[PDB]
Amino acid sequence: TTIVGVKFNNGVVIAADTRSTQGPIVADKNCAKLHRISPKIWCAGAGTAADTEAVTQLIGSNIELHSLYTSREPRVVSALQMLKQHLFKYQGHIGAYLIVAGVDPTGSHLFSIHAHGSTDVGYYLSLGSGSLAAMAVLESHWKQDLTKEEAIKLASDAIQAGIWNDLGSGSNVDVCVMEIGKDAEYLRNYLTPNVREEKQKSYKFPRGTTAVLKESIVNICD
Amino acid sequence: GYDRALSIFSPDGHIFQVEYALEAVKRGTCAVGVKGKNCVVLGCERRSTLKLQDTRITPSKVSKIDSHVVLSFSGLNADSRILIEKARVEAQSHRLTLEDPVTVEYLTRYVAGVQQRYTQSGGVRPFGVSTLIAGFDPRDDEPKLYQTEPSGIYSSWSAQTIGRNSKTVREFLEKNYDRKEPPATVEECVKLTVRSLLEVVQTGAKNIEITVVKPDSDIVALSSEEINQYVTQIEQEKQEQ
Amino acid sequence: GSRRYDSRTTIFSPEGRLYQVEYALESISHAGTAIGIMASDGIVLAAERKVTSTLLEQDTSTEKLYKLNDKIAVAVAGLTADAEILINTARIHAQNYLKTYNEDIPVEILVRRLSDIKQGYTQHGGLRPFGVSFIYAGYDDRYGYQLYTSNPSGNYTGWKAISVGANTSAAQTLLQMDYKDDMKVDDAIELALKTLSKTTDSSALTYDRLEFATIRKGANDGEVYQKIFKPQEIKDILVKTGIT
Amino acid sequence: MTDRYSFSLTTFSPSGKLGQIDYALTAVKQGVTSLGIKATNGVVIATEKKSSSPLAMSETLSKVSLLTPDIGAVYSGMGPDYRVLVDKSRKVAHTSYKRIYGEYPPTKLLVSEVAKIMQEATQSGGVRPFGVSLLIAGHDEFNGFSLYQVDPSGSYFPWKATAIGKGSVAAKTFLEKRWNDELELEDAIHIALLTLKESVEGEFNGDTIELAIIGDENPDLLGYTGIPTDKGPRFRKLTSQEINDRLEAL
Amino acid sequence: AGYDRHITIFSPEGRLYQVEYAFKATNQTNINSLAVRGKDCTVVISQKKVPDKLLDPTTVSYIFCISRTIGMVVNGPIPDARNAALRAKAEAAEFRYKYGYDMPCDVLAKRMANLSQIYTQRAYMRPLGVILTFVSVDEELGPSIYKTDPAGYYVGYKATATGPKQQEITTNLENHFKKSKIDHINEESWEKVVEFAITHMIDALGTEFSKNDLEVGVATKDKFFTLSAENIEERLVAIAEQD
Amino acid sequence: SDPSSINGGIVVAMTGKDCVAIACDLRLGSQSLGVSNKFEKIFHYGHVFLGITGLATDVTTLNEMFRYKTNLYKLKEERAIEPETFTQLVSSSLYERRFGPYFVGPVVAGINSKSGKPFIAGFDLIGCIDEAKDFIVSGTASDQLFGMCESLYEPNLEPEDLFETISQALLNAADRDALSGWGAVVYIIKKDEVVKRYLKMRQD
Amino acid sequence: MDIILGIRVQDSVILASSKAVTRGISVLKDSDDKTRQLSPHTLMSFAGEAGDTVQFAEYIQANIQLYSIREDYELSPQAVSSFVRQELAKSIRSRRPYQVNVLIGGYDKKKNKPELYQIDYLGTKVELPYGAHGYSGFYTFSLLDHHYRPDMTTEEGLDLLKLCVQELEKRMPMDFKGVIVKIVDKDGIRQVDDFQAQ
Amino acid sequence: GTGYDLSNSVFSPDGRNFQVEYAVKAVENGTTSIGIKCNDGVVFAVEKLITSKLLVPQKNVKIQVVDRHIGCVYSGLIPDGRHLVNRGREEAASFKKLYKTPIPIPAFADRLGQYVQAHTLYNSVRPFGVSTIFGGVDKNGAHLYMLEPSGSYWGYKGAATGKGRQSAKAELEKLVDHHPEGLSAREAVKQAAKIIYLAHEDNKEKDFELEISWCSLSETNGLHKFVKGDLLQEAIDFAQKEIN
Repeated sequence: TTIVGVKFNNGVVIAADTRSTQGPIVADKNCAKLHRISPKIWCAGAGTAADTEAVTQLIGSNIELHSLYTSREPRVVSALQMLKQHLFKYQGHIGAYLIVAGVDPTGSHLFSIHAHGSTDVGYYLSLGSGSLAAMAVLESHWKQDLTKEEAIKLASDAIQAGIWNDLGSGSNVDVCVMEIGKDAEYLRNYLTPNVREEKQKSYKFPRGTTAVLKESIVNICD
Repeated sequence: GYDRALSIFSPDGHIFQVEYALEAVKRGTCAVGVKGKNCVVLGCERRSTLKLQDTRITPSKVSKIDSHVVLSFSGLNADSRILIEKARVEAQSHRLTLEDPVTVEYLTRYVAGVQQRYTQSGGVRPFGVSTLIAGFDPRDDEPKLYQTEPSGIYSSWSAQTIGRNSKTVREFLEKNYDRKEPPATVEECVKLTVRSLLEVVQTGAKNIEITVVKPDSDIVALSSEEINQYVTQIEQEKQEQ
Repeated sequence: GSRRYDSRTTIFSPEGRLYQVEYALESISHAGTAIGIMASDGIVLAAERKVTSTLLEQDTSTEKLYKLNDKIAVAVAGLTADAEILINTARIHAQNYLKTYNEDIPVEILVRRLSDIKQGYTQHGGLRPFGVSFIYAGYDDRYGYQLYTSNPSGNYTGWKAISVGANTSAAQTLLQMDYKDDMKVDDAIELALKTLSKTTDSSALTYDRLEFATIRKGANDGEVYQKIFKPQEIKDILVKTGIT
Repeated sequence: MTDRYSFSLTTFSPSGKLGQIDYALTAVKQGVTSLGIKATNGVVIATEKKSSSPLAMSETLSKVSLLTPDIGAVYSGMGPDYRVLVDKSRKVAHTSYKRIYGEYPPTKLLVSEVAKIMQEATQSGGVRPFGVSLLIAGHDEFNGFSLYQVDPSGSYFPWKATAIGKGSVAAKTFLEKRWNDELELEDAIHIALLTLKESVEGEFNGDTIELAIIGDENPDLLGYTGIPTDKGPRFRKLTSQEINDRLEAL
Repeated sequence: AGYDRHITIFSPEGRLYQVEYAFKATNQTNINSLAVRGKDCTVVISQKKVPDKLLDPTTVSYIFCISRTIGMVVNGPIPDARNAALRAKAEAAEFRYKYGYDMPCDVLAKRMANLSQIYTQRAYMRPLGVILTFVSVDEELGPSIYKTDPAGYYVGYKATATGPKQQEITTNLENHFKKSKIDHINEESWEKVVEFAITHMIDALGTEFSKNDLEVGVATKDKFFTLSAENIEERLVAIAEQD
Repeated sequence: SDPSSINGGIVVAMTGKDCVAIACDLRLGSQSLGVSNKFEKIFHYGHVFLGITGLATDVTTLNEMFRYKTNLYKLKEERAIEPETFTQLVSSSLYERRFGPYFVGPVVAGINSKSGKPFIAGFDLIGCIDEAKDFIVSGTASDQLFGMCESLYEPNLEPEDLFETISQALLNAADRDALSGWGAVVYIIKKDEVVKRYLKMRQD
Repeated sequence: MDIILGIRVQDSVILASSKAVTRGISVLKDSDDKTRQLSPHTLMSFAGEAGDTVQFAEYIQANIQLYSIREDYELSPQAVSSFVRQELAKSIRSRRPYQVNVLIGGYDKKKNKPELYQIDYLGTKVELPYGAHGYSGFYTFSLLDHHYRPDMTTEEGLDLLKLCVQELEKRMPMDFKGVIVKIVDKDGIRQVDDFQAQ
Repeated sequence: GTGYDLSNSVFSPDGRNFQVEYAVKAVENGTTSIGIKCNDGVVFAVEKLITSKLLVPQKNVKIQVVDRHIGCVYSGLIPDGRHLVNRGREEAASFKKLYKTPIPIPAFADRLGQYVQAHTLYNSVRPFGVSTIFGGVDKNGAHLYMLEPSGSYWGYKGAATGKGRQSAKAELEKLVDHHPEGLSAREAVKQAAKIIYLAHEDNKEKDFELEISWCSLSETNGLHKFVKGDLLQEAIDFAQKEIN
């Protein structure tokens, strides 16, 4: 898994692969690890995918509630708070890792957290297996004052580095751009270099190839 | 959380809640039971204010707590159910705990406290039900007849009735029953029962419902026909003079 | 001191009565007339939508006839809110019972379940009871169709047919008059509708003024089938009564 | 301390009545007349924004509030009661539904859920029923648009359209006059304007009046893009402009 | 029966008199106070009354600083004031703690209003007979004014006052604000805004005030604070000039 | 001592053309011991069906829990559940167990009734949501399954082709697991109807 | 471990239980009953954790009767099996889980059919023609897979049982000190006394 | 209606709690006692009413100390304030336990006022029948506080409670005018003694004893301590002269 995010000039964008695994085995060739906490606050996660999704759903719910309850727009920090506040309570036994970012009235924000409540902040962040590959891409080509496309382009490739050079990272490219001024845009499968070639053969079966002991029709309604 | 003490000594030292529960008992349709020499029979008037009911699915005013032990009562059908309940648990408990079903008394004394508790219990009212308890002890055929009341007091009776008019039929029973001669035959015991019954029931068979505990978890409720046959016979002997 | 404020719900009348229970029953008199019948082949459920209007939306609206289970649905006489509580609980209770035994609850068990729950407020808590009573319509393995009832006191009985709400005695009379044991559902349907139209306190008995349902083992079956009729269907069968 | 009022505060009258509820209804009837209308294309609700002083900033008070992107609510009665119920309603929706089902409950259940609360107030000790009733409109996938009315009785039922508060009788009267099935929201919107105008005594305008609809999903309001499945909230609140715009359209 | 008076339950008219009586204890302390959003700022002016020498006047305040940003002035029994302020103070930090940023003013009020709403509905809880006034410069809203009652009811205000003569001060500003047509004072310096209010305070009270006479507090960006008697007098100086 | 491995057995779903095919073996066993060739790992709620692999008693237990919940849902709903809703429900239920977790591979598939759309989903034991548009696999032989499916599968098969496809997919994979065997059942599922079938196989 | 054996023949269920009792080195009771009667038509046999397998058993037994007398009704083994599993399902996740492995034999009256359920301490339930626990079936099922026919009469399986027993008698290391043979049918439960010689 | 007083938390029709107001009754009835914040610090003065010779001198002690820097004294029902005092002793302990510092007087002041007011918040909670004059030297100077059952306390240049408070409040007002400078603790000691005797003139009907304690940033360093022996006897005769 490789999840990344980069604060750019007017905001921050995040990216992660669509690859999901069970150990050596790809769990989902195309999945979405990016998730909306609030329309302008989005997060993707590493470690337990169930956890990442689970907690995320929970927090944004509160966030939304809190947002409604405040009737003001969410603030990345409050989420950021709750997470560690939530997580740290679990002593990290919830193993989720989060690159969380968002644009809000206070502004654009980019944050990384780990299962135990450790929360970090920086213009560029990458987590997961191939994060190092990304982090390299980050450390090399990150500069201050990135554009959208700079943010797009840079984040684009860091993912690829993981995609290419990390086994846990691959499949397709998910992109959620969060810009201060505008609505966020979630780009699903934003890049899909990994398209499988056509199967060298069609393995479709002639009917009757299978021995059916018995057949019956399952009723649905009452 | 609601502790409020409903049951309290009157200026003259009474608990009217108890005393009023006695009224719902009286208000409760009369219930009666008598113990034959080997046996016990439980008469009950079906609340006749309504009809067209399905009596099959409608529970019997008498109910079994345990295979060898049954209970009948007079009072709010509600209050009974809870009482009915815990006793059922109790026997099973005693069964489980003591490797043995209860003595009729044992559960009886048990149930009594439950009422008796709710008396000096706070935040609850007492039950409005007085009960009659029937059963034959484990490895004992002997008739065991017990009368309890919301005050949580129990006792053994050669015969007993409860509910509305119970005094009336009691007077009947007091003379009609003889300790020196229990109506040994279930039927005659049933007979004496139904005799006592029409004394209140005011002419009904269905209005009447009967149950008999015999030894060793032998317990039977009687059909109106069986009832009516006695009703018929009883009437005759009366008519005869 | 708090004592000033306690209505002292559960305390006995000097006659050993519970006026709240009494009064709950009394509000139930005010409740919309609801009727049910155990036919030979099924059980009929019809109740008057009470306090109706033009812009009142009928279709989604059910204020009376609710389904606890596919073998147990109920008609409600009382506060709509209060029942829904018990409604939900019983469902769970049944579901639990189901989830316990993988088998449907014999109706009385569920009935007696709610029975004592009502009785819960009766004997303790200083808590007002529910102003609700119920028509319990259920099919079981054991007795097949079972038509039960309950009162806020929790006391409850079985029935070949029964009515609740207003005009009960009137209905009961009409019912205890016109009913016969072998009645088929469709007879009982109209019979109720007959009783309904007559026991209707308003001018006309109309679908939009009614909730209606049936428990029936269908012709193609082995699944005893509950059905609530749609307003039109009600309106349709409303015509079939000749009531039109 | 240690609340010793555990006993139900409202008790059945000798007549079998619950006076607090009745008095709640009384207070509810006292409530600012507020309406709702379920049209073909959607549902609209409306109420007069009550200013007890121009120094006070009306917008800072919202009598209409979104519960879910497809559900929002309004009342007639004591503002504060309405206030807290909103949060619970909001919360229970997330918790008891979304945090279970990951979405926003069908209008009925949430309504059914909300009313559940109000009942509890009636029953449990130490508490009184709330000083409001609720006109609740929502669209769900399967039941589409729907409009509900919840009392301090915790009773709730659907409407084709309705109004609560004082003039509601007169409103509902005119509503029944005006309402048809095939009303589209805008006319219904216009209708509500007409209707509430009657219930309106002092100034009648978007700054005096509170309007919102259950409309079609609003991707703009979704706050983000890129998700096909979610096209945004169906609910929206209407601007005094839009209001006064259609108050020209009067 | 008539206990409905004594407890919180709908009157036969659906009314809560304990609440309405709590509305009495509000002006019971008999302090006419006011709040106005300045241009960038918000100022609260209030009567500081010292009955006794033996008192410590400095210890006498109904204007309480809830947060770094949020001050609050209270109208009603000082204990409830001393009570309520802490409750608020608890919230913000916890809000700040939970939510990472200081509670915007309304939220507090919204939050606090709930409590009354709770007390409103709860019986054994009595409500507090204080009216609360929440202002600060909200980073999003700049100047903001919020006033809550024992009913759990509250609203924003272009400006507001509280006290026995609150009614008149209300009129005065309404007139002034209708005259101005603008919600907040145009004056950038709260200093003027203070003097402005005190003017209209003196005005609508027809009553002159010394440095001790007034309780004063100043909502500024990111900070609320209260003036000294000097600052007061300082304002009292210039008002004596313009007027 | 993998509670998943103790029962063994496996479950697969697929997305056919306008249809979906769910399958599991019928074998149950404790370790090398096989027990019930008659055991069934798939279940159905309204039009929404659930196969599950894992510790069986859990599957058994959970099976109720949803059936338990579904009704409560459906009754309140006055309508059957759609899978995607039910999807959340499962994950919620699972992650609710996050540190109490069942040992289960659950796989949810149906055809969305409103959209008329076929649907599949699959989970970890704590409720991580794996949704694919092709096939979902669960059970010890999952490794075999991908080998079959990811090779065999192609988009939008017709149910019987789909059936025939998922069949050999399952059948062959079954033999390549010890714990999966003893017959196989398939629900061929269409917007209207669902066809159940049994499949001859190696009974070793 | 002990030996819990059961078979659902055509019209009846036969339940067999090793009669031995062992604590460590000693065989304490060779006459032991390892089963408990849930109802007239419901018998339950069990092996497992010493205290538990007793405690749980009787515990459940009271429960059903309690419910039974409550409803004045004898439940389907199906529900009973259903019920029992639920207990295990909890207990296995309880603080100190039962270790118990049960056969519930039962004759459904409503179906007029015998019913034979196996549930592990894990609480995994299945109804079978025949079943066992632990090492028991490991020898037997072959013979059962070999011989068994559903129609097979009450007497027939007993023979098949004895053979299977003999297998265990032969192939199992630990002496089980004979077995009890009981039968659930339309008449409910009765013990066949004579089996080791049969 | 009426009887609003009859339950604590109830608002009077004018929005008041007469119980507290009634609690205030015995407060006045409480033994007249005063407190003074001198220049650096505070002084606590209380009359000890001698009921009988069987009373053992000096033994039953009114003024109570919280932590080591905070003295407290109250007119009212002794066990009340005592009960309260302990809670304060608790409060500071917790406070210091948390904050490692002895508690600021105002801090300490606040905490109680809540706890008192708490007893205004429930019809089942009996308000306090005492009003404590209390204070001491803290991080910033001293402070002089007297808390009412109302939950109201204030900073006090001088403070008095109980019967003779008027005679006191007189004298306190005077010394304020006599010494707007401040006052030396010694004179603070001395003057109070006079004040007490003067205050005693209301209760003059019986003999009493004089207890005075003090907290001096100088003399007690900021500790709170009694006035004793000669210095105690000094202010006595100092007053016992000046009283004539």
